[PDB]
Amino acid sequence: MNIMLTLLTNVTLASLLVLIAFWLPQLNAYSEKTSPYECGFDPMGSARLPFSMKFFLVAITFLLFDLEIALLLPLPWASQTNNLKTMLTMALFLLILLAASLAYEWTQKGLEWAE
Amino acid sequence: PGIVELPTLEDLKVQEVKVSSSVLKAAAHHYGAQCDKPNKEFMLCRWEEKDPRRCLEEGKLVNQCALDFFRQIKRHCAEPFTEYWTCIDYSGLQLFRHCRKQQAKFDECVLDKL
Amino acid sequence: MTMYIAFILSTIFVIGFVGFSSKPSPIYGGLGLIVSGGVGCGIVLNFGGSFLGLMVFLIYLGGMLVVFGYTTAMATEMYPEVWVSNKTVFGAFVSGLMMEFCMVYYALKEEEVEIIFKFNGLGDWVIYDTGDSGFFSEEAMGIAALYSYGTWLVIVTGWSLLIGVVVIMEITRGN
Amino acid sequence: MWFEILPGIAVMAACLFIPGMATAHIHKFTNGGKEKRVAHFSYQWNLMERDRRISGVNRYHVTKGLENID
Amino acid sequence: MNPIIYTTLIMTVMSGTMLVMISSHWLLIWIGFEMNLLAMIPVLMKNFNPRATEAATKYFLTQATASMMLMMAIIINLLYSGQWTITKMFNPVAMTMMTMALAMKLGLSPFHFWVPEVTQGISLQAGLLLLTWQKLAPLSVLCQISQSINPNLMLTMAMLSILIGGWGGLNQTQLRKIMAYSSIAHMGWMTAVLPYNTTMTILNLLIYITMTLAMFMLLIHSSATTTLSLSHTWNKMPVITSLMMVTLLSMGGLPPLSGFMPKWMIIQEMTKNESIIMPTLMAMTALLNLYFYMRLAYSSSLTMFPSTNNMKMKWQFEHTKQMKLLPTMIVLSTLVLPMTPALSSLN
Amino acid sequence: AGRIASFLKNAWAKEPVLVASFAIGGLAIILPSLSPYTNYAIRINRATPYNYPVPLRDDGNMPDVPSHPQDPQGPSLEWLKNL
Amino acid sequence: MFMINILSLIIPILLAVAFLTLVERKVLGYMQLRKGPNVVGPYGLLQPIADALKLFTKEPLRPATSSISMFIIAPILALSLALTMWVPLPMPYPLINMNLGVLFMLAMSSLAVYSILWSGWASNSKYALIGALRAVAQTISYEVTLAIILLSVLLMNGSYTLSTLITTQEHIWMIFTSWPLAMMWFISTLAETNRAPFDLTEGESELVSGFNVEYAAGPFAMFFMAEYANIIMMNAFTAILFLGASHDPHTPELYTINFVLKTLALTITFLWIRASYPRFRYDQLMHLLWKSFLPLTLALCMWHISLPIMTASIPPQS
Amino acid sequence: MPLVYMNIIMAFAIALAGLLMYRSHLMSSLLCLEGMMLSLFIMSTLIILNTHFTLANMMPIILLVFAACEAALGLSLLVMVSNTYGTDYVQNLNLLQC
Amino acid sequence: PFFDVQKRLGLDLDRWMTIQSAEQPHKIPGRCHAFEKEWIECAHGIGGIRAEKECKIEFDDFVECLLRQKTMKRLSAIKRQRDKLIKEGKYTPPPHHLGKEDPRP
Ligand SMILES: CCCCCCCCCCCCCCCCC[C@@H](O)O[C@H](CO[C@H](O)CCCCCCCCCCCCCCC)COP(=O)(O)OCC[N+](C)(C)C
Ligand SMILES: CCCCCCCCCCCCCCCCC[C@@H](O)O[C@H](CO[C@H](O)CCCCCCCCCCCCCCC)COP(=O)(O)OCC[N+](C)(C)C
Ligand SMILES: CCCCCCCC/C=C\CCCCCCCC(=O)O[C@H](COC(=O)CCCCCCC/C=C/CCCCCCCC)COP(=O)(O)OCCN
Repeated sequence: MNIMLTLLTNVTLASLLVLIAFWLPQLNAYSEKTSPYECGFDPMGSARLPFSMKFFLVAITFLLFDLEIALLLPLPWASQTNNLKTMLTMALFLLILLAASLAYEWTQKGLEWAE
Repeated sequence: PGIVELPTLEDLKVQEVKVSSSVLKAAAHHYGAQCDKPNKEFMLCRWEEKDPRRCLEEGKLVNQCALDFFRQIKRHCAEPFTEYWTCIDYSGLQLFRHCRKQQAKFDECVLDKL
Repeated sequence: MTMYIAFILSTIFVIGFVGFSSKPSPIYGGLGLIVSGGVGCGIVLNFGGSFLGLMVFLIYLGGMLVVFGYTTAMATEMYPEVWVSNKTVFGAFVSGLMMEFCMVYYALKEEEVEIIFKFNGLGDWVIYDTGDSGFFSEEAMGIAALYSYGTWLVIVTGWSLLIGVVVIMEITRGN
Repeated sequence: MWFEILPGIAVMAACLFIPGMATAHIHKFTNGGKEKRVAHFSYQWNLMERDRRISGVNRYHVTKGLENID
Repeated sequence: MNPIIYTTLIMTVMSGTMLVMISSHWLLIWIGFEMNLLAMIPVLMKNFNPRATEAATKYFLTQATASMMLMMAIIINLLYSGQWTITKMFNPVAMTMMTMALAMKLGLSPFHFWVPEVTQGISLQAGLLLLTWQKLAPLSVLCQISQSINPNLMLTMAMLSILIGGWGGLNQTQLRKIMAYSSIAHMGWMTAVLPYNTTMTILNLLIYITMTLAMFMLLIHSSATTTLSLSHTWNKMPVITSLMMVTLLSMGGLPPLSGFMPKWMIIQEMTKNESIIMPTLMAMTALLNLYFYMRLAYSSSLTMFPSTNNMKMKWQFEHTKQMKLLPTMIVLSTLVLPMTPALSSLN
Repeated sequence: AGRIASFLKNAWAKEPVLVASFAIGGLAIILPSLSPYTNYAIRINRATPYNYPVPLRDDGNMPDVPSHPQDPQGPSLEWLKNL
Repeated sequence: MFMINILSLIIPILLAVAFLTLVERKVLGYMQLRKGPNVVGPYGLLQPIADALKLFTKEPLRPATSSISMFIIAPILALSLALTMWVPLPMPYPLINMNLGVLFMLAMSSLAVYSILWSGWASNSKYALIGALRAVAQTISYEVTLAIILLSVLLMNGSYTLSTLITTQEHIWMIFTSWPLAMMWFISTLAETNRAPFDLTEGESELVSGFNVEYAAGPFAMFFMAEYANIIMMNAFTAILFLGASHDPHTPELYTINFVLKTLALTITFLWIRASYPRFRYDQLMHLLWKSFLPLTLALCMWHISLPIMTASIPPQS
Repeated sequence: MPLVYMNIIMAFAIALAGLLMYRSHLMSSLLCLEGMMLSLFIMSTLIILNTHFTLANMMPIILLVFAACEAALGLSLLVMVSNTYGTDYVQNLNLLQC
Repeated sequence: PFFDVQKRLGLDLDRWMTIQSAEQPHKIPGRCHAFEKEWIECAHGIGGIRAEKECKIEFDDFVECLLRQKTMKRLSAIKRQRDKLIKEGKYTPPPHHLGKEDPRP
């Protein structure tokens, strides 16, 4: 209940700042002023053209390594179990495979950007 | 499928314990030391019957024993106990460790009087 | 009855699903999926699943950032489409909105078996349990049980993650 | 100076003092002056609800001692 | 691909299938399917080309949709009963989702469209794997939940699979598409008897797998993927063509060959349940599969097609790599009819 | 002997980060199996009373079960006080 | 009365950001043998007010090629999330007491990047697109290492509750137990707030203005306020996480003062770092995070899982 | 049932229809797959929380992990398709027929 | 199809997670623990075909606990009658059902 009110207040303040910024000052908009900026000149092509990503392989690995965090964040609660040997074995086992997955992609030139 | 039987409102009446959570927490250790037998009997009834309607008299005995315990505390020294539970009540987590002097004084009072 | 907050959150969930299912430009699709993830996090929070809702929000934020990067890399067009820039996308969006409206109306104003079974509404508060005990969160205990009860699950999950890394590297090799 | 940077730092420190002090003062003002109760678990919430019920004025922070057991 | 990586991926596919086999929990079966698909996708792309990429993409889309439907059905079943065990689903809607999901995984009609294209787009080894090993897990799941299936939907899908397999195979000149349509028809035959006797399904699975393994190995040995390319094998390896012709006759279900026994047992088992019309239609439709098998046998072994001059150079070279199990698979695909009563060991 | 010594010298010269990471990981893997306090951690986890201790119905044949919390029978946490 | 507390939180934060701009200008001036703003008011105390009034009385412009809805939404999201990041911080009492405050801050921080991404894309300009892609790269670089560092540090706390960190550090600062993790966390927060030497998204020398190049006037000012508020919030979070101030339940103002001085010192440390170093290349940042920070982070995660078990020092409150 | 259950089920149905109906971009369909997974996560979490089945609180996490595996697989395939054709359109994938 | 390696080796790979009445951490019970316990013990060892018929009562109780359809129907009927009675003024709610009750611990 309180968090919804806080979020509403923050969003309302930001929107009101936008409204003040957009309705208080004098506006003189013409085509030259609103045109796209490339430091002195008209752009050759469109900004919506395909923009190559040279780190595309690391981007896919980030997806798999981000879910490693989901499996590891309950660890503080897992340390309170009675069978500490089993939990420690499985926690260490999970990180070892994460370390081995990083080592595999490193040694097979997966961390280097496309040329 | 059958009619559910319920106790009448008269049978559910008891002399209620109207002290706050801070007072209960301050007294809890000695309360569990002194009123162990009726509480344990009530819990045994509770986990054996698996029905709240079958352990009403045990609950009333629990209330009576708690009232007797608090009456003894009030009769013998209410001032150290009041200081202790006020100190406990100030804390937002009601932590024991922040009140050791008041807890001590209450402890010597109960140990010497009772 | 009581403030129907979860009803509004689930309606916004369905609205975002319609938004990214009408399939505008993947930028707006990812925006709709982010909105859906946030409102689903709120829904799960309203039933006591703080960890699960927050975790799914975090995971989908990371996934949608990767998806935005990939959309700019390989899924662009000269004029990216919005929900009102195309007859097909707008028609799909309106059809989804009105289908959800019809389902909701027929659900709360009378009792009908839509596809599986029927329901009257009454809000979510009715089906609760009013259980009163504990110095812990049962969700947290159940999730932490993965490292003591779910050894088999941890093994298969770790193997699948390592194999997934190997698989993406095998696929993106080329030649 | 180098000590002319200090007035801005002091103003920023005064601004940063306000949130925590105001939060503490508001908690005390709205919780009987005794450090607003923390309910991280259901047992603490049960204690708070029982405290509200037995207060007689529908306020959990109104504490009844041994004077309420006749 | 590094040979170690290929071995790891094949072992991961097999381990996912075995996880589906040995699990009592629906989540573990879903996990097995996910692991199987994850390790399977690279194997289709081992020889890189746009056709292999397209086949892998279509396969991934189809199997991911089937997995989503699978999980949704599992969740419905959990909702209407707090059960995770795979014994018998408690909701008809969840069971319909489960059936549609497993049929899409198997490639039953009208979810058959992906099978011929994916089979054509990959190599012969990947085709062998896809058409033999990938059927075990969904069929095992269907066997475990047999008492819950709706006979009408299952039998409709089976009859459609048989009809569409025959009709599609009638029109093919590429050998991989012929094998894919044959696989669709055989899957229809297998799923026709599942609501009545799972032992018959297992027997049909074993015989179909044996025949398909023998046929794919014979196609690898004579490295041909089209009808006209296989037409040249007589001028280099007549024994291979003769064995191919006999195996094709066995696949058509002609007595006294092995391929006849599963159809015979399925027909008699269905007649035990007062089902007469549908087995009759099933055999009359498998006549089409026999027809295009006979066309392939005409073009491959029973007549001699013209050859090229460069075959003389091939005459001087033997096969460097030999397949160890090809001889056994041919014998089991042809000469096992007298050993029929051994099917009691399958139950 | 000398081959591994030269390999470790080269690794320390070129990749001290990886050397430190492997050393810390190996220590974290092996040290817990040799520690005498792991059992103390297990016992501390076991000694935390999360739920209510349900009493047993006395039948006259439980000499090792207390009839009151302050009775000498039952587990003792004296080891924890001095730890 | 709760809205009073919300305002007493948000408004002083905005004032602190406004004067942090002046503190930055003066500190970087004095490290560069000059003075910085000292004319607009005594010691330049009126400079932030003049800057804000000039910015909000200037004309905002919509680019002709821009996508209007996302263009307007992005600064709103940035400023609102920057304000929202402060509600679970215990100073020593939080406005919103959460069981999982750290992970909530993680999720909100992860969501904050989309303001930069969407502003860069909706500007429909090449430099803004380059800035947005650099932001994607930066998040991919730092996210996993930052989260695992939080996990390893909080393993000694016993929960994800921010107020428990005060109790955990009643006798000693957590830094004396996890200083390598503290250094890596400090660098990760430098990268997370797009601050030098990791100020890649704006990239002023290389990309002119980067993601916010199209923005002018009031909308531009909100991006600036969001960035500076995020800097202050991150430094305050670091102070709570690694420098535990002693809290007296009967005198919380002492804790508040100690907290404020520590977070001011950390903010000045950021300012010093900006004044001291050149800029990374944005592939070098990812190589640093994935080849040096990630292995040590994994090893120290293993070590911090094993250590409480080895020494029988597991914290309470499952 | 609660009406939230119907809302989540219709979210799943809408995402499934969105996947089954294809526009030009391959990426849009991957988003529909992710949406189906999100709806499955929400529904399973609600069912598990309502019935207080403690041990399956970890099951949605496994669901999320295999969702990430699926998304990585789809993105890799999209990379290869776009490298082949310079575009992620589905109509370019027509070399193989029935 | 189903090779029961777990039963042959006594491994318990995933059987700990199949049912709601099976050894939850900290002995936290399921909301329908007793109904499922009764239904499982009714149907044990008699086969699936008989379990459906001779144990339909226990399964019906378990499903009612799970989804609470009949309870919601009864509550809806009671509240509809209550609203109908108030709208004509024949019935008045008691003070303890209007927010003026005397609370008890
Ligand atoms: C810091 C956070 C808190 C902020 C609190 C203040 C929030 C302010 C929000 C922004 C509003 C203030 C902006 C400046 C004043 C408003 C002026 C403008 O926005 O309104 C005009 C509204 O004009 C309307 O188009 C027509 C006027 C008549 C409208 C009739 C509505 C009903 C009136 C009925 C008359 C009888 C009385 C009814 C009211 C009681 C349109 O202005 P326009 O010229 O485009 O813009 C140029 C701006 N300049 C000139 C100041 C530079
Ligand atoms: C027959 C051939 C065997 C070898 C090949 C098999 C291939 C599969 C991989 C391994 C088989 C899985 C068997 C392990 C099942 C886990 C359950 C069993 O081991 O007991 C656990 C014992 O824990 C053990 O430590 C299991 C961990 C050992 C496995 C980790 C490394 C081995 C995996 C290697 C293959 C995985 C992929 C490749 C990685 C290199 C838990 O017992 P405990 O906690 O007391 O009590 C639980 C009951 N409670 C909850 C009420 C308290
Ligand atoms: C048993 C512990 C296991 C668990 C703990 C480890 C957890 C995290 C650590 C593992 C993370 C993965 C690291 C993967 C290593 C990749 C190696 C590699 O290929 O990098 C080489 C460089 O690294 C090498 O030199 C190859 C290996 C060298 C040895 C590395 C450490 C091996 C073990 C050393 C210490 C052993 C244990 C400590 C004992 C200390 C002695 C008392 C290439 O460098 P580039 O960045 O590409 O160059 C670009 C600019 N030229």
